Amino acid sequence: EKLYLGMDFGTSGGRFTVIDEQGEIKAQGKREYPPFMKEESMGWASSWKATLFSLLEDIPVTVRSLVSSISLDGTSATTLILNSESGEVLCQPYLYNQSCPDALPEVKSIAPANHTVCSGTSTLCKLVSWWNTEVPNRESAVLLHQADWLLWLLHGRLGVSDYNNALKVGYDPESESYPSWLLGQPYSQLLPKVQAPGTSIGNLKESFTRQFGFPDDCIVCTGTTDSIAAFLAARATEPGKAVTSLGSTLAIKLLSTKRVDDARYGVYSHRLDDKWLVGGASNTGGAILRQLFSDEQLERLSQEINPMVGSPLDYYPLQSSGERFPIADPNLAPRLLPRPESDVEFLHGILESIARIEGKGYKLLKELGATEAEEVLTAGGGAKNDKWIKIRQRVLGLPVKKAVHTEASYGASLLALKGAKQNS
Ligand SMILES: Nc1ncnc2c1ncn2[C@@H]1O[C@H](COP(=O)(O)OP(=O)(O)NP(=O)(O)O)[C@@H](O)[C@H]1O
Repeated sequence: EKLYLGMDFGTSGGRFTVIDEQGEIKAQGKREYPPFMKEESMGWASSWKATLFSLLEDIPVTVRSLVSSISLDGTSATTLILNSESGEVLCQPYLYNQSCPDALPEVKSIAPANHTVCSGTSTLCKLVSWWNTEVPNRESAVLLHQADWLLWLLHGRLGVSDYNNALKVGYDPESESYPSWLLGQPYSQLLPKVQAPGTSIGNLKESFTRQFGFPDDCIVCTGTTDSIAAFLAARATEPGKAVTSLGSTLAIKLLSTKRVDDARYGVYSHRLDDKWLVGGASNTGGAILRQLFSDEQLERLSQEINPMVGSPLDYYPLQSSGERFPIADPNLAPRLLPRPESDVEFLHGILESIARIEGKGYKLLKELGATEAEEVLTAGGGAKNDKWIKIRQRVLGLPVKKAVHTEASYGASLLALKGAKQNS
């Protein structure tokens, strides 16, 4: 009977999924963000709010009447500052890909060497940058991540985040605390309390139950980031399970009983339940494929490939020089020579070489300490190529298949479900 709502506030719009406890989808939908008024100090936040309301209205009323728990994801390190008394957003949000280099020396001066916050786009650089603009009454401010803020609109309890959203401000999900090097600074007073992803915060506000017809006992749960929600959608929860995203770039995520963080390779871990999601990304993948072939050409040429035959071609397919993972070399050259006369042989070589890079990535994660990969699920455009799936199964020497779900909003609905089950 009960249903579970997940929303995904991504880079360009919002999406929602409603599931039952078995993971069957009962409603889903998407909305692009609307414009905001030039003079609106909330900026994009006013648009996100509008989208939230739109998405809620888009859920069928009968479905809304059964929704028992809500969670949502947002973009990583998208940062808002609010007044703690009035709820007022004090400036336009610092977007995920927005950088604050002015604050980076200060951050490097306080953080452990090569900490994940030591990047201009980190939540902590944004916090320090805002702090240092010396807004009157800055000590009465609070920081919220995008996901946190949208959830707070729903439950009305100011200042709660999750293990995943808070990583880029310096939160340590292993000790479940902010570290002393961060707590030692005065802007730490702005930091939100932090819970596990998908845990209950409070009941949905009466304004929403009355306006939209949600049941009175509907709860609102902490969320996560869009990247992690997308991983969660694959419904893989055991150590050794992995998801490869064959998108414009190649990204891999491996579930592990051991935490792995390594600056050389840009490898970073998030907490997931009682485990660690270990991630890395290569510049190889779909972008270079697209540079060489249309989607239709990839289709047709792929049907001429025998995926059980190994290509002799050793490529490192890149559009331009440079790699961080699984090779740390800013000057790593593309290698697409020799190029055979046959476009089928060329493509086979490219797909097989990208599979080698994938394999090398999983090997590197293992050697850095992660639980060894046991099964690889596939997301992204590349997942629709079954020939490539077979090639990758052979080259990786592991079972490979399609992830059944890949939408972040689906993963968020799983967090809503988790929160509800834990709550009862
Ligand atoms: N049949 C195919 N085989 C292999 N690659 C393909 C095929 N069709 C499309 N692609 C690639 O899929 C890529 C798009 O993947 P997609 O995953 O939608 O991109 P993205 O921008 O990274 N978004 P995301 O889904 O989050 O990874 C393009 O670069 C295409 O080259």
